[PDB]
Amino acid sequence: DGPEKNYEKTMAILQIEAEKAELRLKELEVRRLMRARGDGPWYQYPTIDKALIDHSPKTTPDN
Amino acid sequence: PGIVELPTLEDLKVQEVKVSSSVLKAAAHHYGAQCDKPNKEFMLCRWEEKDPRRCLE
Repeated sequence: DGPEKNYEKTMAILQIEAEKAELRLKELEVRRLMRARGDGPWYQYPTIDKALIDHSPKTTPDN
Repeated sequence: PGIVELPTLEDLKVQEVKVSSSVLKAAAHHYGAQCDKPNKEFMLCRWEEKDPRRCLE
């Protein structure tokens, strides 16, 4: 076929690879960033739910 | 990291009942219903205010 096919097709190949390349570099940075700060959706290590708290009055006022 | 604020001993010199345990127990039923209003006020303070120093009065 014409060289136009290979030229345009390879341009798409470069476009796809570039976006993939920069995303991985972003992914390693974000993964490092949100692991440390922790204010992110994932890496949210488990805690204890506040629902399991007995708010009923106890037998001792000092509670 | 602060002051554990404690009331002075002046306000603690309140008249205390001087009766043996059996005296309280014998008249306990005839004491609870007839002095409920201040008793409930104090113990409401104990559970609500949650601090001993608040319910001194």
